Amino acid sequence: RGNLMGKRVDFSARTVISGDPNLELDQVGVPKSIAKTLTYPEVVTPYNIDRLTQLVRNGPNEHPGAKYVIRDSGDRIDLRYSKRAGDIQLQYGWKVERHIMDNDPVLFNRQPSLHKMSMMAHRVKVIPYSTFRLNLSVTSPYNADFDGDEMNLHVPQSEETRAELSQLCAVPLQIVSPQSNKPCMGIVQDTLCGIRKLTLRDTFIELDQVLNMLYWVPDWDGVIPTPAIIKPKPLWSGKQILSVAIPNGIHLQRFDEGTTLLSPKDNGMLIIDGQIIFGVVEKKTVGSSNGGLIHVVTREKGPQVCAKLFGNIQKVVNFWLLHNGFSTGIGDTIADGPTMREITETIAEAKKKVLDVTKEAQANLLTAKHGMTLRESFEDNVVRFLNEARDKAGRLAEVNLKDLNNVKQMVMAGSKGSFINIAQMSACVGQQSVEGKRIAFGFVDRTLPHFSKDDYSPESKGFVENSYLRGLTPQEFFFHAMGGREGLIDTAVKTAETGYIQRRLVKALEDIMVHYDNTTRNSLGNVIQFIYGEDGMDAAHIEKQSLDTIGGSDAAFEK
Amino acid sequence: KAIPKDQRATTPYMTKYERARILGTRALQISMNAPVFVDLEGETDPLRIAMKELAEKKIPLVIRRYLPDGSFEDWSVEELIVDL
Amino acid sequence: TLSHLRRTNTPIAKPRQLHNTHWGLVCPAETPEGQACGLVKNL
Amino acid sequence: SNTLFDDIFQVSEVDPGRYNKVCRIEAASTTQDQCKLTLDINVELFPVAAQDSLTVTIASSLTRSWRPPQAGDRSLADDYDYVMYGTAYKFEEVSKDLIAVYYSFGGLLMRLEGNYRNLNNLKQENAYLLIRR
Amino acid sequence: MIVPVRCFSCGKVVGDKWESYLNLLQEDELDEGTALSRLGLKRYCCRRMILTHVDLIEKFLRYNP
Amino acid sequence: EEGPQVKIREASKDNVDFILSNVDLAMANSLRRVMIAEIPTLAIDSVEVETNTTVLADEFIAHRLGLIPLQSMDIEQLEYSRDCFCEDHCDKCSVVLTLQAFGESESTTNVYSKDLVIVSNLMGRNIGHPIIQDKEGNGVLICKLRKGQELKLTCVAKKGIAKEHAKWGPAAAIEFEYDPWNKLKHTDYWYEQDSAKEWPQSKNCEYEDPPNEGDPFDYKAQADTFYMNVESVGSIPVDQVVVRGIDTLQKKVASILLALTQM
Amino acid sequence: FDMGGYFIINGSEKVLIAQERSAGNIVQVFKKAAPSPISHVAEIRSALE
Amino acid sequence: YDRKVPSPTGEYVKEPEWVLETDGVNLSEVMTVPGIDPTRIYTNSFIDIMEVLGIEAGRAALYKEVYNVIASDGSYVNYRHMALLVDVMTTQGGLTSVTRHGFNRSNTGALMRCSFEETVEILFEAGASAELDDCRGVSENVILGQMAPIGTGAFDVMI
Amino acid sequence: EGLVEYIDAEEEESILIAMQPEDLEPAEADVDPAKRIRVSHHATTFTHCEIHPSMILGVAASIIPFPDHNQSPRNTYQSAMGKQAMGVFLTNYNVRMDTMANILYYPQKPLGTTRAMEYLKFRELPAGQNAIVAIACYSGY
Amino acid sequence: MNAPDRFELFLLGEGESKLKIDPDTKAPNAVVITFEKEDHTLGNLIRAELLNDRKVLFAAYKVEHPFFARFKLRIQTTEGYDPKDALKNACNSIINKLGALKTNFETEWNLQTL
Amino acid sequence: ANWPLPVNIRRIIQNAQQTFHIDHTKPSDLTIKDIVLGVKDLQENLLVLRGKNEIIQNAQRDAVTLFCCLLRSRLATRRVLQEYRLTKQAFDWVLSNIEAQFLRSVVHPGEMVGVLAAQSIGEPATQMTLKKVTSGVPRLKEILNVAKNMKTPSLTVY
Amino acid sequence: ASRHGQKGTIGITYRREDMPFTAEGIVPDLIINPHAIPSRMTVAHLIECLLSKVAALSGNEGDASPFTDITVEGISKLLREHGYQSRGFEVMYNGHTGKKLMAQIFFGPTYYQRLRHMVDDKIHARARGPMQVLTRQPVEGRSRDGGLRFGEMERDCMIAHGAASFLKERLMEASDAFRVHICGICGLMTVIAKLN
RNA sequence: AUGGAGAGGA
Ligand SMILES: [Mg+2]
Ligand SMILES: [Zn+2]
Ligand SMILES: [Zn+2]
Ligand SMILES: [Zn+2]
Repeated sequence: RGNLMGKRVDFSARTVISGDPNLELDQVGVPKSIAKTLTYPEVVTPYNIDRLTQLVRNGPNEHPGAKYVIRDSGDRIDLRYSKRAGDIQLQYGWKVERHIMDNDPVLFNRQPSLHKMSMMAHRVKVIPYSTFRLNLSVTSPYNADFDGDEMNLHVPQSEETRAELSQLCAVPLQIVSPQSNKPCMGIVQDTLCGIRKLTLRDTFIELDQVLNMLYWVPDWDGVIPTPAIIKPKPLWSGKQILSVAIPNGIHLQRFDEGTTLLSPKDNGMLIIDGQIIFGVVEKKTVGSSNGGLIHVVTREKGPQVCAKLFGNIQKVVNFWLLHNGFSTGIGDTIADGPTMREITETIAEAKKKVLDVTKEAQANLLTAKHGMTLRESFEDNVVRFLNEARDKAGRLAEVNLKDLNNVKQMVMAGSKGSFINIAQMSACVGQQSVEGKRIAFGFVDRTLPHFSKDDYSPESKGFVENSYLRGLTPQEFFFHAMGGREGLIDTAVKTAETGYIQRRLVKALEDIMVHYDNTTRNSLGNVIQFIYGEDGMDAAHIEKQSLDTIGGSDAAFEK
Repeated sequence: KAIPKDQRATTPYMTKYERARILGTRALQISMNAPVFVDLEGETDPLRIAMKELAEKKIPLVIRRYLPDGSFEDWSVEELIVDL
Repeated sequence: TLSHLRRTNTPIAKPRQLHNTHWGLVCPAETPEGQACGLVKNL
Repeated sequence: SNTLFDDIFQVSEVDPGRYNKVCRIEAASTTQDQCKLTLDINVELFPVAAQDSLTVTIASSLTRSWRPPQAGDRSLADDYDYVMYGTAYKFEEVSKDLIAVYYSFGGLLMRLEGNYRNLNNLKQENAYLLIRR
Repeated sequence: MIVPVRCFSCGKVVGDKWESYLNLLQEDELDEGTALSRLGLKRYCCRRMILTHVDLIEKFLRYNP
Repeated sequence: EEGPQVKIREASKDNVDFILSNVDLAMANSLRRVMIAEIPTLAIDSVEVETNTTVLADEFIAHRLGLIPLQSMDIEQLEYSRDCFCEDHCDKCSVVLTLQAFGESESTTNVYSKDLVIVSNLMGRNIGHPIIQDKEGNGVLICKLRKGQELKLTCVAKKGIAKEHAKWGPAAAIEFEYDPWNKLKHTDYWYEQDSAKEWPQSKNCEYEDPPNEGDPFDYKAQADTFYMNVESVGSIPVDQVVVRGIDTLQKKVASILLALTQM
Repeated sequence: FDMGGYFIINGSEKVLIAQERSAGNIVQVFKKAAPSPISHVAEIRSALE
Repeated sequence: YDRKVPSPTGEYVKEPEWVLETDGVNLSEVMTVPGIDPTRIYTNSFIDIMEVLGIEAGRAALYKEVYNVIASDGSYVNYRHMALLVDVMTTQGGLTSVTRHGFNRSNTGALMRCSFEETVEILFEAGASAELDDCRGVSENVILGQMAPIGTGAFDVMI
Repeated sequence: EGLVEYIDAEEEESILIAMQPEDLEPAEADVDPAKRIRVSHHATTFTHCEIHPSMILGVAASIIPFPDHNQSPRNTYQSAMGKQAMGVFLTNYNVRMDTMANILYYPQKPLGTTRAMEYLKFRELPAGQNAIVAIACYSGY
Repeated sequence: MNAPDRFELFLLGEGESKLKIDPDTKAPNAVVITFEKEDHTLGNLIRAELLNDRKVLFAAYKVEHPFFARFKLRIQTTEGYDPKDALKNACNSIINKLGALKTNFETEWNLQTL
Repeated sequence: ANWPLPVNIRRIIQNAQQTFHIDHTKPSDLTIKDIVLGVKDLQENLLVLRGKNEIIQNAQRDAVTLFCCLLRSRLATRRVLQEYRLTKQAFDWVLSNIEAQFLRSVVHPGEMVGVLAAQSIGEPATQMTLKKVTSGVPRLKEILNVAKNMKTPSLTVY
Repeated sequence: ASRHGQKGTIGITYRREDMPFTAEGIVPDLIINPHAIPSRMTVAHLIECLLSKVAALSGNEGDASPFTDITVEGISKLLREHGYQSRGFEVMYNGHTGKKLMAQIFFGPTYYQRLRHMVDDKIHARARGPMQVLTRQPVEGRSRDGGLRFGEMERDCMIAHGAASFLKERLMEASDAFRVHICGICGLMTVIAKLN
């Protein structure tokens, strides 16, 4: 299980990774020094020679070069020594370990591997600086960030091993993934916070810029599109240009919760033929979503057309975004004078609602809910009395955050951030829980030696009435400290249990492949399914599609 | 056992694996300067040849498929349709 | 160097939980993740 | 290479639906009581007040990379203040003898309602909109 | 560990100003916010350059050989 | 004269505060980039250490010497060492200098840039004098020495640009602002109640008119009048950072034009 | 500033990490599981200080 | 509970019912009760179901369960994986576990089950029974360092 | 003189500790909305009041500025990291000899300090620079 | 360690010329000038000046990857105007503005004291 | 009604009333026969399982059954001509397409699915983290353990 | 990494010109994405910064002590007294163009530390080299010019994709291959290979 | 080169 099923191996490498906006989706930024070390045996062939004898000439430490040349006898000319390394006549047949080059096919990898996608194929763009670089989008299938992650890379060594890489494992071939019969790669952070930005109706772009963006899309046909506005000035809308990155025959249709072929809220999303007609672009569209633009452009146009889609949407949005810019300040976590006063009362009532329940229950007037104690239904009550207060105060803050608030903007864009992220920051942080129940009586019948015994009130049992913006008090803090920890503890234990689940899960099914009678079996020929998935189909090419026989009136059906 | 040119359930569509492995096997042979069966239209990459060799169905390999009972089916890269 | 001189080890029923009593004796924040999270502490 | 519709309108609503540079316009036609308009107007370029009356056209006329001026020495179907180019996306039966069209000048949309613009307002990629005075 | 010659961010020469900074505090006895302003360090990146610096060198000299 | 219109409004040895009238932003800007990091200067670019029994280590002083400001006035009659036909440095392209100090006193012997000493033949050029704005007359503070502590150096200074490392940066801090009350609406101001009571006026506001509410947005107006101030590290006098700034931008614009003719 | 509390062994500074254990000579009652014959248990870790 | 069900008139309309929920499991006696719809009663114990309502219906709850753990978490996994996993457990007759007691017991090649948990003993008794190895398993050709019958190596290539 | 006492958990159990000496025991009787909301004086018994809450923290934690304006787990990360934050680890690095030793070229006393950095000798031997941080999306690098 | 020298930011290497000029296959009368060893300093200002030139259809620039000092300026001009000439005048104009910016400043610097 | 199914029909439709540029005020040229009868013998070659014998062929009628409820519901005569006024050549395509787009979707023999079905279940289990039911990782742990000893057993009566 | 879990690696370096600038001529030493801010609610960071600006300006030290009455408001009222927008905002101008940034930027001094782990302590690459004695498998660790482990779990991944020849190749010509000899009879390695 | 412990990264 350690020297046969999983061996240590040659032609490998690893380094810190950093992301790269002007790198292609299927590309792997490989620093020059690694590129200098990893080889691919190439056989001397009438076609290549001239580029090959050149690669010998260059020697083993100036990029497009080589170490070792292998001959008839199968001897091994080392090119860092050898009296004949600035010489050598390349006979047909011989092998010529060469530096790994631009547009080779390499296997790129992050651990822990838990996918097909955790091992992709890439094309090697070689670069300066010591990091592997990758396209932001190739983030999810690898589960990378740049908080310090390292990544592996493996290099084929036969012509067929290369085939198998670029014909099966290549990133664009993985874009639409069998897992959730949806695609797995999207548009993230800036691109996604900027594409929303660019796109809202109020974003107008004048000539000088509209020329540069257009240039920026590599697949520009070199035809300025007519401006939406021709009047007092000519301007082009946000939507207007980005639409130049969207290839042709791409029709997309969404509609959201208020949306009527006029999108007053600029709701939803209609794309008639490579051009967007209404609605703000954002995740639901350009995400890793089901109906999304990526899902379509893949099936409709191709894999590699949609590989280069990530490229073009980014090259343009990035650029735009570079020049409008985007921040977050503690200004963005302040909320209205009255909204602060108005939030505090909104807590102060959940405060007298607990009081009044405890006041009630202590006088034995609390009815025990069926199948639970008096003690239990009072607990269940008070918790749902302070959660309904966090949410009520958090809402009351979310409603005050005007459209111009940078946090509320990444929430609309869906780049990072949630509701609760606001609720806690600007409003109040809410109850702290451990073991499932609110903060324990660790000390005899109290929580901290700063309280009396038998204090079931909100504060004493671990409600954090304050916001991260106002600041937690010493207890509030230590209570938070307790929860926080119970987190880390499972996130530590959670993941060890998991990677074991996976390990059997894998080891159980292992040998199940679809056989040439389209049947599903193991090594013995014991059938498991008689048609894979009960329908014969590969998950990659499946899609959500409404069956409009099922719903509707008996009448309206006939009609 | 056998299994004659008739009575065959096996997909007359080329499995990506079949193809990826033909494209490789040819891309092997080619790279070791075996002769090439189409006019290299300014192409010299031993693999990007084999794709042109395959788009023009001039690859003389027989995919021998295998059914669980031990029996098997032959198919030329001729009969085989490359859709993908 | 300071922190590493003030450290607690605990070998081997839920001892990772910051227990109420640690208040002002053990540091509520300082501790390693994964491995022996909440088993190792700092005064 | 010619016009496609023509009419004077009377604006009865302005909407800065949390936008600074755009507004949604709810105007009616002087003349035909089977007609109304809904349009997004760049109010930072050409301010539209309520109680205003505006003259609206279509045309499709006066497609290769947009040229700058130098047309500052060329004729231009504009004796107008404010002009837009767009695409038509839906054509709707509101039953009757009543019909509506939908325009996107890159996101600033339009709703137009009537009947004589049957044989007059094609299913087309073309469509300018010219507002004056 | 001695004054930075020149502030990082803004680029101006600050090194020549350490001595005069100490003196404007210690002897004329002004508050640090005045001393830094009198030395003409008006930008706040060129300011922190000096206020934040810690002259460790003095502890280092203290060792013998 | 014909085009762009400079009005100096505050001038010192180290600050030129000037309106610049009638220019493209594109030009008003690209001037600044050049003033930051494209006009040549001279600063230490090779240090050879003979002895260093100081607290500070070898490459740490080596580095500190770099940042030491050198009079780069006639810098334009000094060659780039990579260009010049010698081998390593010479008296056409390099200014050698020497730092010598040894502790004598019981009370911290200092090392100042004033202690540096020209050693190359200047050949009349007004070059490589450690520049000292210091009021008591001793620039920077290189290093400190104990009783028995020696340091013996030989810095060869060369010609360089802030592109090739911000030690050769001749400028420092370049203030730059246009259109005081966002008349062009080139920013959207983040506000909480009142954009204008929350965001403060920059002194530049006096020199342009109010916006007069009732006036509708000026769409066709463009970028004019750019309020700047170049500070100077002092290796080149203020005026000459701007004049040379103008010149070298002009220069490297010109060499595109030349570049065509060769083709 | 060197604050001590370590030892020097073969040139390397080794630090003794406080080992935490369960205190001796103390009474503890432990409710004991579903399938046990013993419902509660009283236990003393008895050692001479 | 809510339940989408037909109005006579056709359209699917919202018909709310009363549903009862239990701590503890005896099915052998709760469906044989009067009053309850015994065509719909459900236990989160798929291991009960199995011995009560049959292996095949056992499958459906073993899945529905796996499906709930996923989907409840926010995710969606396509049917066919959880189908295969479930099928795999279900098709030996009983509920073969995903542990050294379940799947690793079943008669499949020795070298294979060997590369899971009971590494040494698996070979011991498999070296006693004089077991013969298929050599069609993934794991084993990996161990033999040859081309394992997988995608690329499912077929065979000749002239 | 008996104004201060030594308490272990076992004994802790039988006493009532105040938090703020100040706000937690004069009389009772406006309030800048900006200041956080605190419970109250509640229960009057206090055997012995706390020295200062900040003391609940360890050597690594008392480095973090406003660590009470921070979602807990974060402080824990910062706590294992400051232990890998390059700086001056002793003034005698020249003389000492170690397999690996890194020192910052220009340590800086942070601009925002915990009151307990004073005792931690941090201002005197810091690891970190007071760098000018722009929070913005720039080129997206 | 893999980092390139800084002098690769304005010094041309072996075989590299200051500009290559290519035919843009997309449009007619259209040129894509690469610009080894320069940046936004120059590119930005030529594109913005290549615009007031009333005889120009299209002017844009772009720093492909900022690991490298290089950028592509593309210009499309009218029927008759050759883009090179559109550049030619676009630069001459810049030089003349600057030639006059200089004298004007100089004149003003001279009247001030201190 | 919303279910996973091969070949997105609606977008083959959009890509027909786009590709042939089709007006909504001019008559078709389809016979009630073209529609109805093509629809019936497109079906017949949506081949998943091939075998020419009784059992296999009865597996085929079952492996397609659910795709075809859609197929028929979207290629039904009143819908074709009234909702998306197709022409006889444009329809011939929309029919021709659907078949090629289908045949692509069939699983390739080789497709090592075990390893695939594990990871697809194992990976989103890894991203599971935190009213009284056993749920999340601990639950999934019971399930796969075939846990006799389960922490929330429960009936749900109707 | 700053001072509150907010960690990160340099992706690129921009000289002082390419960088955005405040009107008074200042530049940032460091830009970090506003995306590491809403979902770790690292809010101390944002305050710190705002406080650290006023300290550097006013010329005193900032009291970021935990349980105090120091408010973002009192800190703000302070930065206002001092000339800037009281939330750390400051109109910047894009480096390349000079064109005012449309959004204003949060911009302060922020105590920021430099952790160990620098790239060229990690950057490792192997392509042939030493083997263990026992297994003919390659030796562990980058300090011994080692090799990267094609893990059990990553062998899973190559099985998924269908890559059969690569799975074998990363398991034969990399790592160890070996040519043993077999007895047609018994079926063991007991054959005496007397090769040649 | 082998065995054995501890800290650390994602
Ligand atoms: Mg990470
Ligand atoms: Zn500064
Ligand atoms: Zn010389
Ligand atoms: Zn034998």
